[PDB]
Amino acid sequence: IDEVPGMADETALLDWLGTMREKQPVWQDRYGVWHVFRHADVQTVLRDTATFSSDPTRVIEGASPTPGMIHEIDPPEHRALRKVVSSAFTPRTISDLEPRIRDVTRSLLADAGESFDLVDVLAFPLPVTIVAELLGLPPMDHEQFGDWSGALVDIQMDDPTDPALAERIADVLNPLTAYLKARCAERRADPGDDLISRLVLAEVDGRALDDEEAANFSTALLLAGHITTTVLLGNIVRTLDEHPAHWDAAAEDPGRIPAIVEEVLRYRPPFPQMQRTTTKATEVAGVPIPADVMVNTWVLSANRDSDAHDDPDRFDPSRKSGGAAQLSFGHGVHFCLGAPLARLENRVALEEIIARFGRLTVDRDDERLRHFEQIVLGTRHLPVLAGSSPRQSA
Ligand code: HEM
Ligand SMILES: Clc1ccccc1C(c1ccccc1)(c1ccccc1)n1ccnc1
Ligand SMILES: Clc1ccccc1C(c1ccccc1)(c1ccccc1)n1ccnc1
Repeated sequence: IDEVPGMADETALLDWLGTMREKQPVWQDRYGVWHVFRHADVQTVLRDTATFSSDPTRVIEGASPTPGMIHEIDPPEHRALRKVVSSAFTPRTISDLEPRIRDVTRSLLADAGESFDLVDVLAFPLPVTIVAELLGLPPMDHEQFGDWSGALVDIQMDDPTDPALAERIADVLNPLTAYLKARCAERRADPGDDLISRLVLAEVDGRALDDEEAANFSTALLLAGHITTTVLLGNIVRTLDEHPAHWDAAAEDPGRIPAIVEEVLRYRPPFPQMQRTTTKATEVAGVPIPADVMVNTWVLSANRDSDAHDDPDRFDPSRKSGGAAQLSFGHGVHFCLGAPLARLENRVALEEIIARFGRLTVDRDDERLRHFEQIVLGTRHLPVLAGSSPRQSA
């Protein structure tokens, strides 16, 4: 009746979510937030944007959406802005990144010894380097860019109800946003082919982005790639380490890797929950929910729901997977804009791990392994051990 268990103890959280799907699939917590646990009900909510709005500022007095952020806005404005941003951040822009992601990955892994932190070595520097280059930032600016991004990632280790959270976020986000806004002005003066240049030049149905909107979107790209590569890649290695036969399977046929990625997403989604606000009195699975309250859709619970997935707690890459049905990227019109980049970056990273090492295991003699306590499902670091590498003279 009391409290939502924390992210850190994954077993207890998963156990609790099980009991809820079973006994209270639509639950109202002590703060008046409504949780939704079943795959079918989560889908219902995510599809009905008219009832379940993505704007959480509407019920907070003088707060308004962040300009250039598509995840806080509803149709029809949502469609119009995602059109503008996509015309810049295009499918071909992402896919063209493969050789460089591979190059950076291969270089970063070649200097890692045999015992190292997978996050410090790879999962943290790779996405920052890639986004920075995508954005067109001078190499000399990259370190500070990653410093700002890292500081924001570190904050997510902290309690979200800590009343200083908002202020701490502001002290890093402000200079980061200032920086990007100044780069947008620069590309406006002299546009090239980098993403910031495409952002300031983009226009769809007469809608163009100002430097504020362009910089905010660029900020979301940085933080999205950084946090998610850190979390998903760690989850990939942790999960494979629990089912180590797949390492050999993927070594013999690297074409098996995209399915592994999808199954790790299902099994250990970087974001276990998403939020909506009701716009009117409504119902989920016969349970009445009043107007103007927050609803939490538990992607984690839905992904483990036996009505949606056979033997839902079995790690099994052989499942049908892929595409728009990957609930870990959400569902419907807000389906992750970065899904192609996520899928690409983590596939290349896993290809390269296997290429050099054959496998990694989570280091047992090291608990630098601190789980994110809220928002994210995974760890800030992942101490690993390579049993084999090209460095062995045997
Ligand atoms: C494994 C990696 C990732 C996961 C698990 C993930 C997850 C998600 C989820 C669940 C949503 C939907 C939020 C909602 O419905 O309210 C979303 C939206 C979004 N994601 Fe990702 N994401 C990942 C990687 C990325 C990357 C690399 C980018 C870089 C652009 C990105 C950018 C975005 C953007 C801009 C939105 C808002 C889309 C919209 O509102 O139309 N994500 N993401
Ligand atoms: Cl964490 C989060 C969740 C949902 C929306 C925005 C953010 C965000 C943030 C803050 C700290 C660490 C990582 C991300 C954020 C998301 C994307 C880009 C920048 C910041 N944020 C919190 C307050 N304003 C913006
Ligand atoms: Cl970029 C970010 C940082 C920290 C937490 C969440 C996100 C973000 C998101 C927003 C709502 C629900 C789940 C995740 C996000 C926040 C603000 C703007 C864009 C994306 N995200 C990271 C990757 N894809 C989406």
